[PDB]
Amino acid sequence: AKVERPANVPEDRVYEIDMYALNGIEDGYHEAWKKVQHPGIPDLIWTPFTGGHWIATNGDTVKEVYSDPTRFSSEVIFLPKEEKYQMVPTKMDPPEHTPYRKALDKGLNLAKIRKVEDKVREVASSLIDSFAARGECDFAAEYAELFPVHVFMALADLPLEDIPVLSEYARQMTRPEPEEMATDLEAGNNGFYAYVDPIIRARVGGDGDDLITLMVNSEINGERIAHDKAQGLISLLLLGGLDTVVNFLSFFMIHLARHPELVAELRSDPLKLMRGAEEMFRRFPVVSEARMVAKDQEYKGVFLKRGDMILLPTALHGLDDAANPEPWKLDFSRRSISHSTFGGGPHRCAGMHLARMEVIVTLEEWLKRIPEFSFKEGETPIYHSGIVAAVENVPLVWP
Ligand code: HEM
Repeated sequence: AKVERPANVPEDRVYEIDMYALNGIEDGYHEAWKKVQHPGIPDLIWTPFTGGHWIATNGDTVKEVYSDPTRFSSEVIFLPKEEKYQMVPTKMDPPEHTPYRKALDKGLNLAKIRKVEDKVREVASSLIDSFAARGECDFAAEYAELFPVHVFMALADLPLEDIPVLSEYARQMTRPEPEEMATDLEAGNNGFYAYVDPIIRARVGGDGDDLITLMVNSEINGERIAHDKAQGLISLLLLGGLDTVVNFLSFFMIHLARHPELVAELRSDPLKLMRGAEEMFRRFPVVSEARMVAKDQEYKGVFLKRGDMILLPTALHGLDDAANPEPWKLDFSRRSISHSTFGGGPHRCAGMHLARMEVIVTLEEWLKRIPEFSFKEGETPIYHSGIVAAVENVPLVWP
């Protein structure tokens, strides 16, 4: 399914790139995006796949497209253009976006995340305890996939024995399953809604500092937030911290499994581990959402029309050597860490302080128990591209 070239796309900007099926994806997600970003590639290219859209191809363009809601709107953020779930406020621009973002920040700000450290550490040390003694696990299935849900429960103050039902709804909400995932999506979305509904009402007026009470008792323009807007926000809190983290955790663990020497460095320098979370985010970005050109305008040599879509592969910032010299090296002494792994502008990831915390703590709790490890011989991870980079089959071994 290719669309005809529109009149505002010159011939020399056309590249045949399927964001869901990248040339070479089986050698890795980052490798495959980077093979797109050949030397001399124009800042903005265009593809007939996935509805036809432009793609920002370097750090400079990704940053700029991410950070000007006047020129590039969150009205449509997914490709292909199709959208029934608002997921507010991820599709609002300022000023609409702003009070919803303020509710989100009440649960996710840096000072708040500090106090949640011990619970996150308790999750990580628990998960790892399950298999430390074995000398083997599939990191993807036995840690990565389990960790974010477990963190949500602690953060939303939810009974741990509801993990099976929430995991099911998350599976349906994040990776739905022709051409009716409509039904699959709705099972996830509606089920989660029914699940949280009474906790929302019992937590109004409440004094807990969990995410649900925090969201439900928030104000939007002088009034307390609509019941359902609060449902939307809480659901967003669940999703946002799921798919990004599941996959991001596996990507760096794969890397560390294949770099025992880098493992020794971290293991020996606690503070260097702790201070190099940024470097990890630069090196393993996972998201490529989109912005909608908000109004006709000239940009990067071309004429964009209101309604055009620009894909923002965050991998093309972190791995851009115009931004970070020697971008393939995971360098914990890297002085200047330029990336858009969390996006930019007003929608810049609300979970970034949590994310940094989860990744550091995972890594500390990992090396306390498993100082040395490698990837199981004769195995290879399986990758997918799309909105969020996917990896599985991360069997790891240790003495
Ligand atoms: C590896 C970790 C993560 C990465 C790489 C990541 C990436 C991103 C990016 C790129 C965006 C911007 C989407 C856009 O508008 O284009 C975003 C938004 C968001 N993320 Fe994260 N994220 C991560 C972890 C988390 C976590 C742990 C949470 C916790 C709930 C979270 C919650 C959110 C929320 C609520 C938004 C919407 C913010 C807004 O639209 O104002 N994320 N994330």
